[PDB]
Amino acid sequence: INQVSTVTKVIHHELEVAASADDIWTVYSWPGLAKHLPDLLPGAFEKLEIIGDGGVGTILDMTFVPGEFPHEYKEKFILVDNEHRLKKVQMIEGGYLDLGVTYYMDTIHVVPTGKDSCVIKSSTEYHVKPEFVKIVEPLITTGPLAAMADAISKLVLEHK
Repeated sequence: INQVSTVTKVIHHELEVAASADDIWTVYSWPGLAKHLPDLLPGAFEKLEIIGDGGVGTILDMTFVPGEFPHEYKEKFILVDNEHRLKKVQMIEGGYLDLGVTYYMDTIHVVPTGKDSCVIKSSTEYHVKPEFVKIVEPLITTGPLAAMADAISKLVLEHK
């Protein structure tokens, strides 16, 4: 058996942030982040189960409150690269994998732009069977990338 042909899609999001790349990367790579995601994204989760210490290889099983699609998926931290401030997170079970998608990968790259500024360059690459393209296209957006970037940016910048 050969696995079916697929089409590749890549979507991109950028956020300019008035803090250093080191400051922003500190949050994206904090091993404690996974377990504190419900603080970071209030009311988003029905359930969150973490297997691992928060570093590379950690698996997160995320269940969302009703009215969200997806309702549940597992993700894994594939890369947490300190030298390039590059994080990769793969959807490994559930979510869009139950809607004709065979590969789904989020990449976040925190790029310095000046002494106290950076840009958070977030992207999603997915591979989708051709008859599911029109069905998944409106569902897979930069929304979740933006939500994370916005929440991290605000955590670093704001002063309660």
